[PDB]
Formats: sequence, structure tokens, C-alpha cells
Amino acid sequence: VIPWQTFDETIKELSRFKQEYSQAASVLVGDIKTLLMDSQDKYFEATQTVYEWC
Amino acid sequence: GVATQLLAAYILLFDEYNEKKASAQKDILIKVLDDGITKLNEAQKSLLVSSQSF
Repeated sequence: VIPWQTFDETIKELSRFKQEYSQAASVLVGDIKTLLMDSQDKYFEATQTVYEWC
Repeated sequence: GVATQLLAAYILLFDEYNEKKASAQKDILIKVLDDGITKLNEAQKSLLVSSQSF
């Protein structure tokens, strides 16, 4: 008379969607952060080399 | 610590042109500056890799 198992299955499905996409997005944003810091290190090295030559 | 005394020796000895020590002073200057350029370049490369490690 009270459908509790379908309620639990719906809650677990709508939670599993969000868990999956948080786990998928966090690693990719953390990789973009590393790339953006390595680019700044290469930029600093190149501009400092040209400045020291000039 | 070595460079700031060898250059002061250069200024002290050659207020007038001492032709006897002129052939060795050039070798001393070339040796100490070629040592210094290599040490400063290796120090900058080491600090760059240490900055890129994070």
C-alpha cells in the first residue's frame, strides 16, 4: 500500500547521476589547473630569457 | 665572494697601465666570468624546475 522500494530506487538513481558527473568533472578541471600553471611557468621562462638577452 | 675581490684587485692594480701583469689579468677575468655565467645559469635552471614541481 506504500511504495517505499520504488521511492528508494528513484532517490538512489538521482543521487548516482550526480555522483558520476561530479567524479567526471573534478578530475578534468584539476587537469586544466595543472596545464594553466605549467603554461605560466613556460611564459615566465621565455620572457625572462629574452629580457636577460636584451 | 670571489668576484667582488678579484674586481677590486683589478681596479687597484690598474690605476695606471702595468704591462707586466696585463697578460695574466685578462686570463683571470675571463676565467672568473666564465665560471660565474655557468653557475648563475645552473642556479636559475634549478630554481625553475623547483618552481615547476608544484
